[PDB]
Amino acid sequence: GPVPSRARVYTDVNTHRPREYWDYESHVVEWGNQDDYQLVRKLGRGKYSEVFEAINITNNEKVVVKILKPVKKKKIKREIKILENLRGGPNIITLADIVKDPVSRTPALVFEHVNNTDFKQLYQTLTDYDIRFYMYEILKALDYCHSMGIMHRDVKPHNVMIDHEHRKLRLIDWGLAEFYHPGQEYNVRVASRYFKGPELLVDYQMYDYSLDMWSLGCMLASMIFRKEPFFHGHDNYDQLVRIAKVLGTEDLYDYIDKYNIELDPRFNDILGRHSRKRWERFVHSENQHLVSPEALDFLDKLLRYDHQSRLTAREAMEHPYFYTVVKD
Ligand SMILES: COc1ccc(/C=C2\S/C(=N\c3cccc(C)c3)NC2=O)cc1O
Repeated sequence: GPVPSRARVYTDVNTHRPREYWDYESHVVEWGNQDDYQLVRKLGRGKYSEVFEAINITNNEKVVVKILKPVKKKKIKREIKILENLRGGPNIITLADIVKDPVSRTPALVFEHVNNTDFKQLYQTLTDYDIRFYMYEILKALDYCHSMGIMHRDVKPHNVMIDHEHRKLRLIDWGLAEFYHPGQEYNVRVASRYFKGPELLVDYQMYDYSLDMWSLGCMLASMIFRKEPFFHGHDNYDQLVRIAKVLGTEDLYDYIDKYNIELDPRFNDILGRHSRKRWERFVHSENQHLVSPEALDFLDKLLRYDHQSRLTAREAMEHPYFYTVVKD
């Protein structure tokens, strides 16, 4: 069978927390007053929820309300418990309230509001300095949640809310997040296709916080090279082929051989043989102002097949790429 794996950091955080910290199935939800919140505008819909701009009429402040679609009670409790555990942490979206929606007959999560700009428009304008700054802000959120025993598992541009006017960033959508427990096997049907780590694509279930670092590297690659998404697969099999055309097939085989993993035999006709590429190949006259030797080395250290070889969030914050970012 497969060789087991452990996180190289924050391995035992949940073991030594009180059980109530991670035992979300036992969590008792504290409900607020549903009439405190008046819906104003629908912002989006998905398979799991609908999201609205709203007003909190006890302070006349904007909030965001996520009205959950019917899903299993443990997954609702998991997201609620994670949001409560992380509340107040650096750049973590604040859960302000939880109320029972009378129409949906489901919980509605009330969040602080971010006056954000759309990433499809924001990424057109961010400077080299902007990208370094906001990457550092994301890392603060990821090191925090990892240090608190939680992996996000859905890092992608859509889940990073940026108020560019105030240089404010929030990591949102903790609905796929999980508590890390050493030796636990997790569902690989997490993250969006373009941000799925190799561990998910080869069906290796004993993964950890380092999944979020692959996803972050995918975001970084798309920003500095001006190609969004960077690894643009047509499905989950082609996604791994796209990765292998950049990182090469020999190191993919080294990865699965290390963990005594077999590829799906359907890769026999589609994977091919590919050398590992040098990152300079993706530099051109229209992105070179976003690229530096520091950026390429940082990217190279995030995008590793072996989840055990990727930079941790704290290690990433030590990288020379961030030396030019003004510290607070
Ligand atoms: C505009 O400011 C905000 C925008 C979103 C959030 C929090 C969210 S939105 C989410 N999930 C979805 C995202 C897109 C579509 C759908 C249906 C659900 N999960 C969260 O925590 C908080 C904000 O302040």
